[PDB]
Amino acid sequence: LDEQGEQLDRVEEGMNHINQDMKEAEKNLKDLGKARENEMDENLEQVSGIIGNLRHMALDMGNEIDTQNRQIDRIMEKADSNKTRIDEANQRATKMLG
Amino acid sequence: LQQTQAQVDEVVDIMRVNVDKVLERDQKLSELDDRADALQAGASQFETSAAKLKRKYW
Amino acid sequence: MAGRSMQAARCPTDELSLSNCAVVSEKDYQSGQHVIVRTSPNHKYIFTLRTHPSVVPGSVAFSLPQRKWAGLSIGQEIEVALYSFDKAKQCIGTMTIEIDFLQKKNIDSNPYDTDKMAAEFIQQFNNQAFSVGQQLVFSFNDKLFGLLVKDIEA
Amino acid sequence: AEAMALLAEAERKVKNSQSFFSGLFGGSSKIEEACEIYARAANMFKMAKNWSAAGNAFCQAAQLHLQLQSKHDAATCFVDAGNAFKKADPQEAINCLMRAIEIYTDMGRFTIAAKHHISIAEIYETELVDVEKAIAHYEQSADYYKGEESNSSANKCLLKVAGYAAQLEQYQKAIDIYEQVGTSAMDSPLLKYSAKDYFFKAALCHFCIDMLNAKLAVQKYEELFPAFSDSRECKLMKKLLEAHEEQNVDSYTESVKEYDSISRLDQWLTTMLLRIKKTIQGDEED
Amino acid sequence: KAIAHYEQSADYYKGEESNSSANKCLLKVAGYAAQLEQYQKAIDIYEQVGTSAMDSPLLKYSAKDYFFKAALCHFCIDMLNAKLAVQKYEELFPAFSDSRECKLMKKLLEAHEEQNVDSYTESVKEYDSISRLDQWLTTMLLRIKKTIQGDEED
Amino acid sequence: ALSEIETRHSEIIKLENSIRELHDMFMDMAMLVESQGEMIDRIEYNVEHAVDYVERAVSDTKKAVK
Repeated sequence: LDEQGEQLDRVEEGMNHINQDMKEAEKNLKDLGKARENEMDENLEQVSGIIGNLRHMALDMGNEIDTQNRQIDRIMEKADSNKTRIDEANQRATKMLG
Repeated sequence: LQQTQAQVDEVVDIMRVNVDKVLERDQKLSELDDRADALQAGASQFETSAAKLKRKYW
Repeated sequence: MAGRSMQAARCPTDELSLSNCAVVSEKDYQSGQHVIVRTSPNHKYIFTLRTHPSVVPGSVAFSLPQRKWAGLSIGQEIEVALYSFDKAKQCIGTMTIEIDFLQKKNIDSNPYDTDKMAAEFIQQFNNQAFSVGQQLVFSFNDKLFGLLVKDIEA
Repeated sequence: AEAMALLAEAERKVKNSQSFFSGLFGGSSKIEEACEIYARAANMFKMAKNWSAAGNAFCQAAQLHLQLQSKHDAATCFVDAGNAFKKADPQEAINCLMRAIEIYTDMGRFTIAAKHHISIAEIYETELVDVEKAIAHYEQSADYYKGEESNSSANKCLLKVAGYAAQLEQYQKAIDIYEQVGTSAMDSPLLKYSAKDYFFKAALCHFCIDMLNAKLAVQKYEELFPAFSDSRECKLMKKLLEAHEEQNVDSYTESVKEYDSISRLDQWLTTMLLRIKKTIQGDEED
Repeated sequence: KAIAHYEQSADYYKGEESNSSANKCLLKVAGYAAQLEQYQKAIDIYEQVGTSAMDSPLLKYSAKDYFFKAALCHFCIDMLNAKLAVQKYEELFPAFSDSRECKLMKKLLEAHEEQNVDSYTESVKEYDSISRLDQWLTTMLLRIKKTIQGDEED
Repeated sequence: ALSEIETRHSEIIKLENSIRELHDMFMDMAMLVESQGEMIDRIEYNVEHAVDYVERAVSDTKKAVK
């Protein structure tokens, strides 16, 4: 999950400069225009440590995936607006032939 | 034992909160593919359009 | 002699499963001939061919004891080649076998005279190839047994 | 207000002219205007809940783009036309998904080709039951996903191959699949706790395979037999295939529920278990 | 040469704040490099990842095995240098998953330092069940007990 | 305390069963996010190969003005 959340950080690395060229190349375009129970008790205390490690990272993975989903909330809007920009920019650039 | 039963059953419900997450996980894993696949062609063909464009206006 | 790749298969019926003979089709080899199954450099086993009208040309049928001895199943690649014994030093004259009931849920204490068993043993397993430690099954008076070749003498 | 007028109005304009209507140029801006009318038409057909002329409108909108300069957005419109009749019952969508394959396969776009080549098999199996061609396309698409080495897309194809090689009953090929994919998985921590699931999936695929390959593929795949889901594979399998070698179905059927007590069974496994149980039963009569 | 490729490539990924491959290809360097030949690179790499691992609220749980890899590499070192990481690191040892990092270590340090094997080996007798052991961990197990051999084996 | 011996057996088998229920949900969870990691692999394709088309195309459209 961690290496994939920082994979999503490299998604951010892609999306920012894509949208930076595509808030820009539209303008360049119009420039182009122109006793054992106690052993069981020990097993129980082993499990009492287990459930602590469980719950700690359970709450933490809740926060973790919420963070990645707001990161997705960024991606969706900016990538989709940039999807509109690529098709209008391509068709506008082609309609200025001749 | 029953103290631990209550604690652990709270943690059954923490996993049920992870089940509450997992539909919100999987649908979003779907729709991000549902954009990336459609983004791929619009990304792909624009260099070809650029080639079509720049042969003329030197 | 070239050795042909074959596929270890399943014995057609229950009659030939009591013979410890590599059941084959009449369309490939012939009953009486001897072959050497090859599965790996450290696994060369010798079997007796026994044609039968229900084997598909290009497949060799094996019984459970052979498969439970050679560790073979229905459908792997094996190389089978005709092998010609040396009668002078390979004819069996006195052979010890460890006998035991095949089906553990059919165990009795009745006496079965071996003097009749050897005679029926040679009257059924004649012209066959047997190696040391080989296990098979014998049908004596409608009773299944589990033989185990312990020693062979020329 | 519907696009049935837009189609005929652009169909007046779609003529391949030899007159002053061309002059020196053709109708290039005119035919882009026309294909934009077809684009807008094919969109509002889906907006109007039509589902049957709508994908036809996408077909024609792309069709009048195929011969111009670029099959590409016309290919994406064929992908959309494959997304058109797919929700609907008609089979026209699969044909458009072929058209997309022989544009994207024909052009070098095996990735998106494999993206919907799997959906074709999802329709040939789930919807339009033709399951040997569904399986041939899972297998072919997994060949493509392994072309670009995208592994688990191919493995998700191979379960639909291999898992449906059980009811198509080629067990010999079912065990030919989970080996090379799961012995590749012990190096991966990504799937190792899952890999022994696959060598339950390899192991229990019997056509009554009673070799010790089942006793050895569990070992080549080095596997601590005191693993506690291999307790749910290996020694499970020992009780499942020793009782067959005992010729004794009763403690078999008691211990398969004992497995159910500790890990509940699902569809593909349970069906193959009653299958192999038939083999065990039909062997215990004779 | 591939580890040099990971190294220079991770130098590029470092200089672009693509921290993913920056940590990753370094881990590929150190995990094979430590066992085969480079020793100070092992802890230097697993500490360079470990500090900025402790930094981020996303990363500081991956640091547990990272400082496990820093610790259990012993460099012909008999010492508690892993315990130097213990009284360094932000373990919060009431987090018991680091007891499979360092209480493991708090046994085996004095097992290796008192040249004892039936406590060192016992650590993995119990730890193989509670953690599946991959090839690198068991090769490092064999590594520290080659140091035990060099402590014991005459 | 055969009441409490039988409960020491039975209630604690229910305790393992409850952990088995969450264990089912967790092997589901972990193998599910595992399986999602392949869609992340197709991102890894469509995150920079997308850039390898786009940024490379705008390297010639911005320079098509030249």
